Amino acid sequence: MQLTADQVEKYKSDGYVLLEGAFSPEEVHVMRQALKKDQEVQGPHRILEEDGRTVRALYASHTRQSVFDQLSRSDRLLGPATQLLECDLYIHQFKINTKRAFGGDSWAWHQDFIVWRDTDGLPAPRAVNVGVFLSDVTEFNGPVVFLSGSHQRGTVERDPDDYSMTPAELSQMVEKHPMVSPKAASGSVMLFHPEIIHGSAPNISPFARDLLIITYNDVANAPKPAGEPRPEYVIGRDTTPLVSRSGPLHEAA
Amino acid sequence: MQLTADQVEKYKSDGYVLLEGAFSPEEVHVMRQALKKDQEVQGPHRILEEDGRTVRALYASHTRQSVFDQLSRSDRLLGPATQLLECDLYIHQFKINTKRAFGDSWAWHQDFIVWRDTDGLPAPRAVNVGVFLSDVTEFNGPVVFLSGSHQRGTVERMTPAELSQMVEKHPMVSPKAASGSVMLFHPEIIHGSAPNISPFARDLLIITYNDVANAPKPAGEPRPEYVIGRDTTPLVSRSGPLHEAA
Repeated sequence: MQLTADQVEKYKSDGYVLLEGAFSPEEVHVMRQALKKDQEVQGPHRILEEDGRTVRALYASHTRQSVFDQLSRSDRLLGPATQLLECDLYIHQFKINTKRAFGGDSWAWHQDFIVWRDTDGLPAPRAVNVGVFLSDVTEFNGPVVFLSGSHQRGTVERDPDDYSMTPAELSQMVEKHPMVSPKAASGSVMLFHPEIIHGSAPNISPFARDLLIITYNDVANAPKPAGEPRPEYVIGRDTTPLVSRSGPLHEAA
Repeated sequence: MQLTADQVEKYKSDGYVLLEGAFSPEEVHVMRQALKKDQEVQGPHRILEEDGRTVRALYASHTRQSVFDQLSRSDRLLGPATQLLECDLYIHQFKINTKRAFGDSWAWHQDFIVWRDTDGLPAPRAVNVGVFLSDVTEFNGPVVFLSGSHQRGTVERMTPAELSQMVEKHPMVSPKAASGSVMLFHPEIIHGSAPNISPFARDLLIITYNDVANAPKPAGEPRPEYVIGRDTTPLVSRSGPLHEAA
């Protein structure tokens, strides 16, 4: 499973690329049932919404649900990831982000790499983020907004909650890096660069939007933290190369 | 300037219709210069943001800036409006709403019930005409309609649960188009405004045209004339481009 030449060049130039229809509706169903089951596990890997009534983020479902292990090693994701990075890979981070219905606007613009570098000791942006749409993503249910091409800016040379950017910063960025929101049916995949600027739009719809993000990292690019590292469910520690898996996802207890 | 057969049907079934490029870039420019001039006029018709820094809304700019008079009577707006209502028309309300950059809102509402029960508007024999003074994109806070929700009419004198039920039958749709575009929408349609997550303000002009025979009959103290029109004299339609005019 490979990106076309144009898809590679789109990833390189714009910082993201959308692969619609990567996983079938049957596969989406299997993953959604596994997500519902995993949301019942109580732990600090599960971030509840402010009102505590729903799950906002879930870390490391692939360690608890076999379907998500299957996904994480699927040819359809690791093929494109290996194509881009040309090395053995392991899972730096696995998370499922839920944007609740009627969720309101939050200032969430950020860049992944600078946090991983300065908080977690990630040396270099030799990684790729891979999103899997567990919901249809539309203009109304809180799509990810990229600043197109903004990964070309690199990252400044130089606790996690201290990082942020100002409206004035965002304004300057949009000048050369316009807002773009990939929209597609559940089962679609998008790959995006660790140094791209992104945020999610508010979900004004009555339905939650579930977005799975796997970050694959070069086994030679393992974090070298200076202090106590964050939990393994946030930042992977096992750099054993992933074994790729061929075939459909299937229900697995 | 007539709506096509499909555009009439669209308006009836879905409650809104978009006419892209109705006014040209040069006409948008003249309108935008008039907007900036009117935004400096102090008065109760000018609604500023809570920080007093910028203007959030302007009422009745057509009474102060000649190009907005020209706009308000353009045959490109009155042709469609007269075609839909088949009567003489006057201006019920003229408003410019500016959605500041980086500004949720939860603005789901229907105009007619407000005008009926606040102002004594008898019937929904009016049409709302939006004119895009800025581009309208998915990011700068477009109006979001619940398609077809005007078919519900209006109860005799909303919540998330109600909105969730509504969207099943009346899906969200947001007209998006370049500045100068026009959209007409039904007084009974449910609409809101998505948040503006962009760095630029979005300026949307709404003219409500009303049947001269449907003038408000308020039982209470009428709202001021710059909010709710009182002069029911039929509008004279104006042909031709907009032009700068002191």
